[PDB]
Amino acid sequence: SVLYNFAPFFAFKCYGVSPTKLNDLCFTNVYADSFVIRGNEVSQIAPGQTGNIADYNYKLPDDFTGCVIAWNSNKLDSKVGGNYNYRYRLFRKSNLKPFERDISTEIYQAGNKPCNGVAGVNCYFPLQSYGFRPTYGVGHQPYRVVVLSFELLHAPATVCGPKKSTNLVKNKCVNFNFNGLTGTGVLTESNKKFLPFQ
Amino acid sequence: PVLTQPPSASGPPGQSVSISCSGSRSNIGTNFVYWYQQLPGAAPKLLIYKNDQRPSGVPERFFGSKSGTSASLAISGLRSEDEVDYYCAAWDDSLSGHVFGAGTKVTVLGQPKAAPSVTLFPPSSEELQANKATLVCLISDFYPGAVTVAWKADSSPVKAGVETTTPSKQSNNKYAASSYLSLTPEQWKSHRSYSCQVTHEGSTVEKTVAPTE
Amino acid sequence: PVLTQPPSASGPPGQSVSISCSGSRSNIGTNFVYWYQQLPGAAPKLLIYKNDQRPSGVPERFFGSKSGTSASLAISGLRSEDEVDYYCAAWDDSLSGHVFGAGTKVTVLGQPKAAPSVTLFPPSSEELQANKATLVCLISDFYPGAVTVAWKADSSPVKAGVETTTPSKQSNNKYAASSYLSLTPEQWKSHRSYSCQVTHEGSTVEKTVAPTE
Amino acid sequence: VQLVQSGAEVKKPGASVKVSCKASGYIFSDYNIHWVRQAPGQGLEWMGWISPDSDDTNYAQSFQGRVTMTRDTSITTVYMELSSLRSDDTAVYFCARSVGYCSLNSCQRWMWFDTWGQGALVTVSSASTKGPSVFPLAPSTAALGCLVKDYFPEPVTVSWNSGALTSGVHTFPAVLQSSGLYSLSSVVTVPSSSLGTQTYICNVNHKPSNTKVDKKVEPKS
Repeated sequence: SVLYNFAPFFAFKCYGVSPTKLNDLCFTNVYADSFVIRGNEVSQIAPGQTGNIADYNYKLPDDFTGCVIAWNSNKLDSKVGGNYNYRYRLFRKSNLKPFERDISTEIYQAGNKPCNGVAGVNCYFPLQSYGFRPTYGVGHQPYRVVVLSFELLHAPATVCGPKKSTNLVKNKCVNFNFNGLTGTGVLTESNKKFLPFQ
Repeated sequence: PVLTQPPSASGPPGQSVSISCSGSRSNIGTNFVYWYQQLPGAAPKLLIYKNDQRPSGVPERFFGSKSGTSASLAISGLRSEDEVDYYCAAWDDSLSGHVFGAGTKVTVLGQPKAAPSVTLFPPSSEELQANKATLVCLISDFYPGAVTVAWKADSSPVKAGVETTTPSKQSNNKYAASSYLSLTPEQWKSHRSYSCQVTHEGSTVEKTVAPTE
Repeated sequence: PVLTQPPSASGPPGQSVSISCSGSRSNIGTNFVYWYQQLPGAAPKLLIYKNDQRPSGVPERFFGSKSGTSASLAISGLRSEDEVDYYCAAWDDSLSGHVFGAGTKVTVLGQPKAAPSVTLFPPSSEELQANKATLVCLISDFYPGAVTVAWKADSSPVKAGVETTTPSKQSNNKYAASSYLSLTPEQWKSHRSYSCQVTHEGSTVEKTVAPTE
Repeated sequence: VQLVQSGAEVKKPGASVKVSCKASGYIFSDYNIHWVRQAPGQGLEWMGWISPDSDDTNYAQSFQGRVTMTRDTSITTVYMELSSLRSDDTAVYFCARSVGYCSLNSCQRWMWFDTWGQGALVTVSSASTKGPSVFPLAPSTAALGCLVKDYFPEPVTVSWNSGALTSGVHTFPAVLQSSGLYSLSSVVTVPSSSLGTQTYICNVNHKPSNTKVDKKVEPKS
């Protein structure tokens, strides 16, 4: 219930369970990771999709179990000059295995010239930075894309939302529910002395 | 590692000149090289950024390039009225700080020598009233500079704190320099003749005064 | 110690460029640096000797200087019709021999790509009667060069001595290259479809022939 | 853009100094201001950047605690509290303008220094300011002049004939004495026919000591 009060979104298409039925199914492990990309790069963040930033920084497999939460963020990461802190890596060797981060600083070689630190006509720096100005349009603005991934069959369920507690009714034959212990009866105060672990 | 630059650039006007800035493997090539120039007695100003873009405020006159370990700043001729020092800057990941070059000053390339004139000023009686005595002699009207001044007592030059000031450029197309020497009244009156000599790289003239008037 | 030079110089016409030749303490500075240039397919010729005087036969166009470990050769722009490779030479007392640089070739700085044309020539029956068979395919009508040719039997590529010749510049402003492959008549007639592919850095076409006519 | 400020006051070793260059004409929350010193006869050294929003600054390999850093968003001017001033600190201090934003240690390679203007003068020195007690210097065409000593800091202005003479008035360079004194020499040229007849005076004004002396020069008796 504290998910949809975080500004209007930009992309919330999902490839699995409904976002409203997440309370009805209790999970055990959920993953959380976030990054920022240009608004022209939000489209290819999907299971089985190609593009510029599709196979060189972050890839998604066929099994997803979740979806992204992308919204507009132009008054924290946008300056009248530049915002060069965020960058994307596109001069990579080969295909990237999905759900695997990678950090490197060696200069990529696109030819047969052995580059061991130099940047020639074929060797380029593999880390290219963005540029974030108000002069740029809506399709050239940073969006804080965050994706949630769910894991199954590792442990019994431990993570899921509220249980909708209600009031108490006394001296009336009603049905109740106490931590999964169902039954019908009349609630009455006791005189026994329970041990503080039962 | 440290970044090195030539102390000065020898460049004749009317012909192309260039400077080199050799560094380390983690300093040049993987990062861009920036060139800076400053006016004498004023603030610096960037010349070339990212090795192929130029800022707004300079005509299409300068060029910069980078090739492996060293980066070259090619200059299309030289203006005699505009001579400034040049800087080289880069980044090193191991040092985790910006590094700047030593500084290359361009110098034009031949005029004949001049005739220097030297004067020597003995201390006054008011200076000797304070139980002290200082001797100063000055050289002027000489071209070019790089002169050395040493004292002489006509029997044995003395070394009691002898210093030599660096030459300075004036506005009337000449240099000037001086030498200072502070002593005690006992040693000052011990010798009845004091003089200093100047070295104009081929000519030496003496200015001899007396401690009477 | 081995003297190093960049493999090629990136110099645009109309503005000054220069090259650097870094050496050692016993190689540069204590000895003069000489620059040599050669024409394509002809004899070399000295450019700058003793770092401040120039030979008779060249106009006031070039400049050279030495500063510590590296020496710079300032060039006033670049002529598109006159492009030559540059050399750097010095002397080392420990090596007791003249040392020459790797060689820097100046290159101008952008033209759009063209549409390549590929052909494939099957061997004739006179080649096959001598118990041998060779396959050659050629690429032409493409600009610029730097292309790679590989063979393919439409099921899996074959590597039986595959070579790729370096591209050569012709006189009609067009690059050309070729690839050769020699085989046996048993393997040549095993596949009924042979082709080679070219890589134009974004364009790839196939020339499919048959071993019948 | 602008970078005008006030001149830094001369500090003895083992003291504290504050320098700040004014920022105006823009919003001081998007460009990280830098600082650098120009040592005479050599290059420059750098210590770190100042992001004007939050505490994310760092330090260089050679400067750990000798520089301490403080931001101020109410006045939009950065503040500095320099400590442990030694002889290697004697350099002019310039605040270097930067373009863009850089928080990590790998984002400034595309960044380039934007604007430089009107730095302050910092000189670390043991012997420091003091009221001058300068006495006249005897003279030797003929030449004459008055030499200034036992004063701090540089420079002083020597005016002859109450500022009515300007040609030939040159300020000779000084040196760092063992006791910490300076010696600025100004000389003028007069004909040899008038050496002890016409009264000649020179005025030397001291700024921190507020001492102005119109000293007459006389030959040695």
